[PDB]
Amino acid sequence: QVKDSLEQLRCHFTWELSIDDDEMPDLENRVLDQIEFLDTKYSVGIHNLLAYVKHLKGQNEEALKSLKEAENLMQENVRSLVTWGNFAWMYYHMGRLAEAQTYLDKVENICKKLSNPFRYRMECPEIDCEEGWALLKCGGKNYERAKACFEKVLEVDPENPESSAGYAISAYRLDGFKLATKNHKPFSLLPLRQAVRLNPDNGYIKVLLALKLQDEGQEAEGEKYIEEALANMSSQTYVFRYAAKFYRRKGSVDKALELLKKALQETPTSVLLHHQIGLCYKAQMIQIKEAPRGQNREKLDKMIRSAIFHFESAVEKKPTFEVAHLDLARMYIEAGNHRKAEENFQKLLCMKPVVEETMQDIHFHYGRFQEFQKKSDVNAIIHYLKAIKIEQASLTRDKSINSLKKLVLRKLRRKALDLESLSLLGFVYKLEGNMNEALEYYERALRLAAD
Amino acid sequence: QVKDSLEQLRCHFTWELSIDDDEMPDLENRVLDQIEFLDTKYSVGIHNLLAYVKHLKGQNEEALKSLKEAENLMQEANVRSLVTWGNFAWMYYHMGRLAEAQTYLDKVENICKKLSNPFRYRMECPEIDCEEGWALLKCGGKNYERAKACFEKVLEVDPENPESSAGYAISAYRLDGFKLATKNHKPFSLLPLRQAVRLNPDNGYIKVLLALKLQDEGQEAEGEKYIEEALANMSSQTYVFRYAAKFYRRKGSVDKALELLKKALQETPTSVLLHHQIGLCYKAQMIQIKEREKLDKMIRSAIFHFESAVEKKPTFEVAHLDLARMYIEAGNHRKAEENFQKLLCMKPVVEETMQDIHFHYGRFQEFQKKSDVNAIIHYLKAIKIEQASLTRDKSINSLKKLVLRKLRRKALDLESLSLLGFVYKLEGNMNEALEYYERALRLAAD
RNA sequence: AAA
RNA sequence: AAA
Repeated sequence: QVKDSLEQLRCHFTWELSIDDDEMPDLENRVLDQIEFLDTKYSVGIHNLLAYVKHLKGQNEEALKSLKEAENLMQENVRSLVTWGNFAWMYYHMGRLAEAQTYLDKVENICKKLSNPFRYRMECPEIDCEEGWALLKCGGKNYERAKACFEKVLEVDPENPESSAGYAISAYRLDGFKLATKNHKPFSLLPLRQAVRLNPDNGYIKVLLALKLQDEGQEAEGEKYIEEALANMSSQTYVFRYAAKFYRRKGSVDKALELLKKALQETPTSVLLHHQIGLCYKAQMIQIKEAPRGQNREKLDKMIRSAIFHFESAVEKKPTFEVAHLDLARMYIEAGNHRKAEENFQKLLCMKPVVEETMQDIHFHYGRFQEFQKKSDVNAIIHYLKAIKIEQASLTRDKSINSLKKLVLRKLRRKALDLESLSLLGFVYKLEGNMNEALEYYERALRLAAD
Repeated sequence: QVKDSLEQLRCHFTWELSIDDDEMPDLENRVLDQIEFLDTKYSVGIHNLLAYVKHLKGQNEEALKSLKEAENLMQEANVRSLVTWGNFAWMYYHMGRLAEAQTYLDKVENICKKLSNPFRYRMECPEIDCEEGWALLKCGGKNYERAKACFEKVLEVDPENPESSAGYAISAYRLDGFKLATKNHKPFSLLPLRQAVRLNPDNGYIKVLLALKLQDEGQEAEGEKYIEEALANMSSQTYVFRYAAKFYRRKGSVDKALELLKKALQETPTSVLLHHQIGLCYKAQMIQIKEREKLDKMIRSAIFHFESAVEKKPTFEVAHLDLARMYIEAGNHRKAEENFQKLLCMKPVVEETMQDIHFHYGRFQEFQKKSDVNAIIHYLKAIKIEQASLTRDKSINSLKKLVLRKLRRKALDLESLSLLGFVYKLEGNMNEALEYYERALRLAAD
């Protein structure tokens, strides 16, 4: 009966935060990193999230210490209702019901005073934002909801700085999910400009705008914001993360490594940094290949070794880091370690990424591996088709269609009356939009089928 | 040397008239019918054609009689004489009387030179262009495109010429009849028919054609006005009865149409067009009864008249088809098969007709012979003639029905899957067409 | 956080 | 000249 009341409270226990079991350690580390290095006006939500994590670990006593710390720092506000809601849920799981009802009454009293329509569900913009920040911290499966929280606020107060920031970040990350789909549009460009305007001293938002400007070819304008963000000390380690990405994609790879190595001293468990660092060594590996033996060779194997070390570290800390697992498997091919590349690809082939489009790249690169390392056109076709089976138009999907086409044409030159090759070729022409030639080949193949 | 000059004369011997052997008896009759009952200003052409027909029969002496009869009524000077003189030249050449052939050659040369004609023997004038058009228009449908060209050639210099306006309108009307069942068929012969009536106000033959064409285009009321005008006047009676009867039959007044056909048959009993029209009347009354002694009686009468038409003109394709379809009504599946196989060996001048042959034979195989396989064979053969039409759309539907029936008994039949995909392709559903092709190609994995 |  |  008390449970029916607790379920109405707005807090981490009722926000249906999707948290995979394999992501708990990395989540905890990312929460702790944020407590130390992220500069924000309010730090109530982050400590409340830490408490919820502790609870999920079975350390309920430790959660109360993070809730009580969240309340002490609050002294230095309606957002307290989030803390009181977690208090109520905690005491409930611990059998201390009497104390739980006290915090239910605290929430009810405030709800009573603010003429709130609900007995326990406080309807205000601050708590909408707290829900948004929690979702935006617990993995990509929650970003659509997170954007909705912030968007809900901007429908009544379009210049609310906090929601404008959460909305911009969510939109930017969702754009990142679709960065390789055809006709993808920068929905997050204007929201980011608006967020920077309403948070002029926020560097975290400035670097995201820079990267989005770089995405749209306006690289020069983006670097202006990079320099502005690096100026203020606000959340500098996070500015180092995204500043490195900008400089790497700009071509100044050496500048990025320096920033990442600095950032790694502060957040040594950041899988994002480990991945970025690996991408840097991968970038330097392509630079030398342009011009290997001697000290030139010792450099590649050293960098390949480092890229593997950091990619291997990222997936160790976060086993759900799919694209890092993919970069790892691809790097083992650069090292000639087909044994380990096969091992990781088999891991990737059993995954179901949140961004399902990523599965195209998994099948595509494994297809190339089959085509070039294993010289097995049969298995290359299987995985080029599986990549194509995810209809969402993209760059990798076009590459899968072309690789399928070229490789199928090779079969027909050795055997022009191969039924399977004719039908696959007709299938290719269907994907290319030329329906007349597709019907032609399907019909030609269906004649050979009549035997 | 003499032959080279004869090949330059404009007459039936150099007009490349396509006359199938089996069409000679009917042509000879239709020519005699025309001489007797068609009222035209100049009857020189039809007698010259009659002469040419007799020459082809091996009766050269009888041909000269028709050329000399053609020269008389003309006098009752005309440039059309060159057609007769040209035929005379050709006749005497075949009969070894070369010296006489040269006499007529000189007569043609003498006229060509006096009229400042560019050629020595080929007279360029609209009168002979019309004569060529009339000859082509009388020797079957394979010549109609050339016929229209002759009259069109004259209308390019004299758009108000009444004679060429009539020939062009009749050729266009018949040519529109060839494409009457094709999709998006346009009535290109309507306005030429109105103009032909304007320039030939006392010509009922053209009036009834304008009526029938109005009936085709939903203007049946306006058409019946011209039908009554043609019947009032008694010019070309028996011919006005033919097309008036068709007009009333397609309206629903069958008894009125039978009255006119039985009158016209007394005058031109050998006309295959009448016997066919009579059969269509009995077929119409048959359908009326359906919606016993009379039914079996008329079926016997319709078969008798269709049988009479094909007997007199073996190349009368659609009459042969109405015959085969009528034997089915009579429960004589043996004669139907016999006549359908005759049709299956034909090659109609109007190739589109072969869709109806295969389509109706497909139905015969589906419903009477209880063989869907042959029905599919012939529905496909009707479809293979890509010209869009009513029958082709019905062949696609009939094929679709059968393939769907087969799939109910066996959903994993490769052939049925591939055919249904072929069907959806003809219907314009490329997406559903590719779907069933891919489904079939999977079963073809082994 | 690859692309 | 069926349609």
